[PDB]
Formats: sequence, C-alpha cells, structure tokens
Amino acid sequence: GRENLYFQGIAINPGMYVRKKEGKIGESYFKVRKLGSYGEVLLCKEKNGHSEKAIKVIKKKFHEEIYNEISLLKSLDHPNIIKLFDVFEDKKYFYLVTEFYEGGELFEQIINRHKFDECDAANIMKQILSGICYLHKHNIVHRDIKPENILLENKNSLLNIKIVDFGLSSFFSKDYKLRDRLGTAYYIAPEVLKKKYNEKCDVWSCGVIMYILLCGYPPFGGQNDQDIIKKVEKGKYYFDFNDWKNISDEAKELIKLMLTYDYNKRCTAEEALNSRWIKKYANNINKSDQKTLCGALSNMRKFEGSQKLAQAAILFIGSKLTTLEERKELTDIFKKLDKNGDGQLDKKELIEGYNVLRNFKLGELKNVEEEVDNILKEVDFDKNGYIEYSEFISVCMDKQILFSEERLRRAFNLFDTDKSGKITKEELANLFGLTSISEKTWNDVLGEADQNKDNMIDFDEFVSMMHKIC
Ligand SMILES: Nc1ncnc2c1ncn2[C@@H]1O[C@H](COP(=O)(O)OP(=O)(O)NP(=O)(O)O)[C@@H](O)[C@H]1O
Ligand SMILES: [Ca+2]
Ligand SMILES: [Ca+2]
Ligand SMILES: [Ca+2]
Ligand SMILES: [Ca+2]
Ligand SMILES: [Ca+2]
Ligand SMILES: [Ca+2]
Ligand SMILES: [Mg+2]
Repeated sequence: GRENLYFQGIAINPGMYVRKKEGKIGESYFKVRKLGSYGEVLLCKEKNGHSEKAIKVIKKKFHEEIYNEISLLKSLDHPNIIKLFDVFEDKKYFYLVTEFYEGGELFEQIINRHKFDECDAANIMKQILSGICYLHKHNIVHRDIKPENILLENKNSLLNIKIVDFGLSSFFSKDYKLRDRLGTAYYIAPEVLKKKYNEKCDVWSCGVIMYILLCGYPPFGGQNDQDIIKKVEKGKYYFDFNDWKNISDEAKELIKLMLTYDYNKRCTAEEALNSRWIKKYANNINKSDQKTLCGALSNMRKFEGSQKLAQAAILFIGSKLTTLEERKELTDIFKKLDKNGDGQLDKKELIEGYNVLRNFKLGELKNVEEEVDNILKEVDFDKNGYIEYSEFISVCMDKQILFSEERLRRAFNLFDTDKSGKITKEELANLFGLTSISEKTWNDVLGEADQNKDNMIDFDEFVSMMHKIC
C-alpha cells in the first residue's frame, strides 16, 4: 500500500482536537459527585450543554509521566477504549476530561454474579481483545489490564465495554524490550516480574481475566502480592475438575494459549481473536442490521468533505461531540464490519460490507472494489489507508444530527482560538499541527465560504458553508 506513503495531503486525526485549556476548569464545568480515589476522579457537568464528563484530577519532573499519558490518550480511537476530550491545568492539579461510563467496573459485575456463562464471557473477551489488538497495532501496551480497568458503558449491560486507565501504559518498539516492573499481582505476566518484556504481557493479563470470568477465582491465587507473585513466577495453574468440567475445551485451549509462559510463543491478541472459542460466539451482520447498515453505507458512499475546514469540522463533531447513545447503532455496525476485530475497517472489510448490503436488497454489475477505493479517498481523514472508529461515525451519521447549531458553534469556537470571531489561515494550520498551510489550501476554503472577501471565515460564513454541504 505504498500509495498511502506518498502524495497524501493533510492528515486529520481526533487527537488534534484536544487542546491544553488555559482557562479555569470551574468556569467550564461543575462537580456532580466523586467517582473515586494520585488524586480524584469526578463526574462533572458541562456548564454549556450540561453533558457529563469524568474528570481525572491528578495531583502535582512527574509532569513527564502526565504528558506521556496525555499523548497516549489523545491517540486513542476505538469503540472499546476511553475517549479523551480536553486537558486543563492549574497550580496544584492537571485535569483530564474523559468520557463518563455509568455502568461501573467489570470487577463489580464479578462481585455480584460470581461467574459468567461462556456466551457472556466471550462477549466480554472479544471486546477486551479487540481493544488490546488495536493498542498493540498502534504500538501501545496497556500494562494494567484487569477487571477494575474495564468499565461498562451502560448499567448491567455487557454490549459495549471500555478499557480505561492508561496511567501505567507506554509506547513500545519491536527493536527494544520494556523493563519497568508494573502491574497488579493476579494479572502481571511472569516476564514483567523478570523486568524484560514486550506487548505480550497484556495477552497474559487477558488470559487471567478470562479464567476469572469462567470460574470466579484467579489462576495464580493467594491473598497478598508476595504469595501471588510466587505462583505467577512458577507459571503453573490448573483447571479444577469440578469447577471446569462443564466449560468447553475451546475455552480452556484459548486460556492455555494466552497463558503460555514463553511470551514469544504466546498468541498475539489478533490470534486470540481468531481462536475457535472467540469465532464460536461471532456477532456478524444479519438481516436485522439492514436498515442501519443501509443508512451507514449510503452516507459513506455519498460522503464529500470538500475543503479542509469542513473536513476538520466534521471529524471534530463526529469524534468529540456525538454522544454514546447517538453512536449506539453505528458502533454496533462498525464492530460487525470489523471482521478481524482490530478496530479498523480495511478495504476487504468494506467490500464485504457493501456486498452483504447489496445481497439484502438485483441490478447492473457494479465494480465494488473500485467503488471502495473511491470511498477510501474521501473518508480516510488521517490518510493511513484504513477507516478508524471516529472516521466511520463522522461519514456514516446523518449531517442533520452532526450539524446542529450548537455543534457548529462548538466547532467554530475550537478553530477560532483567539475568540476573534473569524478563523484565519494560521488558525487552521495550527489546528493541523503544521507550521503553515499552502495558499491553495486556504483559497479552497475561501472560495466555498468567504462572502465578504476578507480572507477569513466568520461564524455566519462557517454556518452557511457547512449547511451547503448537507
Ligand atoms: N471514564 C470513567 N467513567 C466512569 N468512571 C470512571 C471513569 N474513569 C475512572 N472512573 C472511576 O474512578 C476510579 C479510579 O481510581 P483507581 O481505582 O485507583 O484507578 P487509577 O489508576 O487511580 N485511575 P482510573 O482507574 O483511571 O480512574 C474507579 O472507580 C474508576 O472506575
Ligand atoms: Ca497517496
Ligand atoms: Ca484503575
Ligand atoms: Ca479490521
Ligand atoms: Ca484512517
Ligand atoms: Ca480567530
Ligand atoms: Ca470572510
Ligand atoms: Mg492506574
């Protein structure tokens, strides 16, 4: 795919919409309640719009560790991974504005229901492994995968769960081994205790989770870190006959793979996702999904972002302003189209999605491969050759939902950093993280919008531009 390595033009990703806010946090949000706990996590409400956010309040050298977490979080775009919105800073604290999940921790579900049948466990595991697969492909290792760091989007529902808490996470290279001893005793991979490892430590932590879901207790037990660590180091675990006699061979086989002591021979997250057990509980597009599939793929097929200001706006609204409920059905379609569960849609996956849709509805022979190549030119905001979650939401949701006055005003205000009421060439270049943009790039924005010929874009002009795209 060397075509995606050259002559790409301006790339846009959701990380670019996270700005370090110089304003006082208390002027944008108010406290609702304390969610927990380093510092505190608070449920807060936006003074404008009254949307709810989980604000992680981190107490203040160590600013290196916080800036790394911020850079990791900024890059995350996946249905089963926490979304970061904004960052504030004051004298004693850093504030991380994240998406609030009301269903509580997976751990609490474990307390309440003791163990899960295989259907529920597989549903939980496919989501964790999808998140982890996506992390590892984006050169991120989580290092604290455990049920306390998995949250439920909705109360008592396992439909969509979220990986949170990237405080121990790191970027990783294939060319260097990781060395810091970090984790939680039940879940920590033996090679992490030996202080020499790679991303395979997360797979092991997932193998510990799966084991727990299926029987209610950890494979390397004990009641203090010291005892647990001793058992983890040794690496031996057992499927107690009475507790496991009615659990399928496939489940036990996946666990064995995920808990393979040698980390080079341990399966990848991708391989775990391709196991018989995970495949057995597959949730793919069927006739029930035809209406949302049709709306989604019809919108995608028709998508034009026009010039760079409009494209920037669209990805902003889609990636940061749409609610979990608004996204519910599209999130469900995204996951179903994502056959390999890596959290990206590839060309082979989109072709298959369109073929499945055409088969539900028989006309002229279409060249579906060429149609998808063309769709990718328009919808791939970050120019990486794949469709990520937020790109998908942004091009598949109705413009009627995205382009509310309130959302257009929010988009305008994010671009207009000096609050001058006009967006300049330089403000657009700053949004995209570039020293400057070409005269042609800005002139393409202007031609479609600048009604008063001042080489800048005001809110009225912005709104008219955006509605002309509808
Ligand atoms: N986005 C969120 N939505 C809902 N609750 C959250 C969210 N983020 C964190 N919490 C809760 O706040 C508490 C976290 O404190 P703790 O259990 O020590 O982990 P931590 O590493 O200190 N930070 P974290 O797990 O990210 O909050 C837990 O109850 C979390 O479930
Ligand atoms: Ca190219
Ligand atoms: Ca935590
Ligand atoms: Ca995929
Ligand atoms: Ca992309
Ligand atoms: Ca301005
Ligand atoms: Ca103007
Ligand atoms: Mg933590």
